[PDB]
Amino acid sequence: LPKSVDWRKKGYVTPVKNQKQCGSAWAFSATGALEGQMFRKTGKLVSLSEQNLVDCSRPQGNQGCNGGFMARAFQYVKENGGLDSEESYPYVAVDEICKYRPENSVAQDTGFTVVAPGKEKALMKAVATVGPISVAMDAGHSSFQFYKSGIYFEPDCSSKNLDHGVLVVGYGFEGANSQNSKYWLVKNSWGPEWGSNGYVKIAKDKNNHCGIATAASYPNV
Ligand SMILES: [Cl-]
Ligand SMILES: [Cl-]
Ligand SMILES: [Cl-]
Ligand SMILES: [Cl-]
Ligand code: NA
Repeated sequence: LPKSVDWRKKGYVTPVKNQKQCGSAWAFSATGALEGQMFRKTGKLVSLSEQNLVDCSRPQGNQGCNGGFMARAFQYVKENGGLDSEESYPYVAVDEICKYRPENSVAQDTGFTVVAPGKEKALMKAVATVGPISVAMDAGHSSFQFYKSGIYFEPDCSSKNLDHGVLVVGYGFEGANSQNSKYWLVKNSWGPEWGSNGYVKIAKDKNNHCGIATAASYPNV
């Protein structure tokens, strides 16, 4: 596999978004993975609608602003036949009436692929060969809230009890040796002001730190 990957440098990733006071990170993680796969298929980068997922995917087991899961969002897009653009179905950060319009759909998927749980090497292969990957993580720490630079490593992090969905856009390493001081490049949904332009470097191959490889998946387009 490549020594490093960064799908932002290839046009696969939209500018950083902000979920605000709504527990919809699972929806931003799912739209980020679908934006990359639609870009790989068509060559067009189009921002997708988190609000469409928040308002319409309760039957699949999501709970809008009270939480949800990326696989359930990809299941909804498959059963639904489509997903509207961010432009046509804007984000308001509260649970609202489902206003899905097929004529405004700009994306589709046939289901999703799961990365084997807990396998950082399996996540590395998916990121190198597919594009950005949806992942769950333990983000419940002040050290994450105030992250700004460096490789994030928190002793209090759990690899099994997770509470936040994010998007792995690549991986890399510090220095000249590609085999040490490794990190995952992660896009968050707390706005560009959070973290480093809305991103964080999370320690890689340090025993599945913060659970990044515990529940990873991507849509099949
Ligand atoms: Cl459940
Ligand atoms: Cl999931
Ligand atoms: Cl840094
Ligand atoms: Cl940057
Ligand atoms: Na920084």
